[PDB]
Amino acid sequence: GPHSMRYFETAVSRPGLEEPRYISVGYVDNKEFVRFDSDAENPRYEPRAPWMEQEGPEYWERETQKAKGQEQWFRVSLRNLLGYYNQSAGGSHTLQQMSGCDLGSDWRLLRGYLQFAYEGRDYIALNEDLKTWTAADMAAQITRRKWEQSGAAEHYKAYLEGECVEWLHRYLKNGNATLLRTDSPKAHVTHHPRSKGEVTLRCWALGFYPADITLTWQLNGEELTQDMELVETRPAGDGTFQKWASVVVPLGKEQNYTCRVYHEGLPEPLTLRWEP
Amino acid sequence: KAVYNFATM
Amino acid sequence: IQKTPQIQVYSRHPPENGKPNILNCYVTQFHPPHIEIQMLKNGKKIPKVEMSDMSFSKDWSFYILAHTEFTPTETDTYACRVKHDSMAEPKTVYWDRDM
Repeated sequence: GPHSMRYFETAVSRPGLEEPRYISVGYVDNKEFVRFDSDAENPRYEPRAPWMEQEGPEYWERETQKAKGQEQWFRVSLRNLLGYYNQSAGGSHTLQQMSGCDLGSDWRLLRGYLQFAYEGRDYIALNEDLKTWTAADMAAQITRRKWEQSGAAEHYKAYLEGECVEWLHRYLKNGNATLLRTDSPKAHVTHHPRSKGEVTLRCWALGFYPADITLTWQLNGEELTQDMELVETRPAGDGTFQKWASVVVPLGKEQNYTCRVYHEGLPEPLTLRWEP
Repeated sequence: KAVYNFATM
Repeated sequence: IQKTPQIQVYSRHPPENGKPNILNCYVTQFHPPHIEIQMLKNGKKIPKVEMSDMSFSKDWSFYILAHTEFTPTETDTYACRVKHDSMAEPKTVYWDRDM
């Protein structure tokens, strides 16, 4: 029973637009719970799960001012980065940030996170020690030296060990019914004839949460990389997820094939096969 | 509770 | 630099002809975040398509879920058409009820 919190932040500059659009999204255990967007009429952080309406107006006023601060920080940084990469006016650019904490099932901090990307690529990141920085790009070295000289790492470390953990604990108590549960996958196999003397067996899994899942096919023993087709896990749109995996099989010898579904809601892996 | 950033890039 | 969108088109519920349902178009793994997504019935734009908010994955790439109400039939065909700077031309994928 581990836990996590993240804020995913994005600022996008576009050619003629006056100034960048800034979006921040907060997540508790990988579920969205707050959101700010500078394109709204009255830009404010907003609840995105029912359990967050417990928070009084001082919570929302403070987080909103923080967001407006972040917006200005991303605006100046975008400007600085344009100069660092000798990019000219008239293009589109992106600055992103992930930050947050992971807790063990004892609710102790497992790991802190602080990373940035520019144009969708690693720019700079705080290492797991919460003291040193990784920056690959020559242009990013300028930021690394600046942040090393100002003691930025100490500032982010205090947030990640302090507030991030403290307020995550408070959120986990407040939403203890909503995001404790999981939905087990319900699975079935469909049959689909094809090119003479062969058929595809499609193993479906439906209605599961969270998204993490594995579907394997077995020829009475070993797995199958031998053209096992599959799809990426996809949202149903109602909070659950879907996935399938398939394998080409001789017609008649289809009961030598078994599909297994591995999901954290299951008491044990499901085993399954085609049934007329 | 969201982070607030330190020095700009 | 550009990451090309991966697209899946599928229904929320098991498809049954004549039964209201929701058609999804899940667009993932793209950069930059500007993108046009249309869902199509028989070649033609479906007018009131719901669009989730811009999000991104831990690899930094963006993703979106477009969806709409629909009632599948034997004869109508559905699809999703994505325009993005990573592609010279739009990409269409067709709803297949068995996938």
